[PDB]
Amino acid sequence: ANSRWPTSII
Amino acid sequence: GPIRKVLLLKEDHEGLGISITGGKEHGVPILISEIHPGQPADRCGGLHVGDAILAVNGVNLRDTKHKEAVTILSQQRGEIEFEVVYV
Repeated sequence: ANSRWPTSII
Repeated sequence: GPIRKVLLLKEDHEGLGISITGGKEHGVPILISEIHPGQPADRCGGLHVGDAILAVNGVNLRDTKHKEAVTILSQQRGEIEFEVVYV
């Protein structure tokens, strides 16, 4: 999928 | 959907057990993109993929940038209240 926004594991 | 208040219980050796995406700089809320199996968010029962996190322990996250939200969320300990909504 698209990865334009960041993702953080928290 | 309806705004919900959800309680999560976290031990100090754990994270929240979620992945978040979005943030003010992207024009979207802090959104839960993963609920990791067996970790505190999964165990609490009331947090789901697609939920926007509106607030945590009374701290508004609706206008927060991504990394601001990470810092705020990761600071919370123990019995943690969330205000969330699924859209």
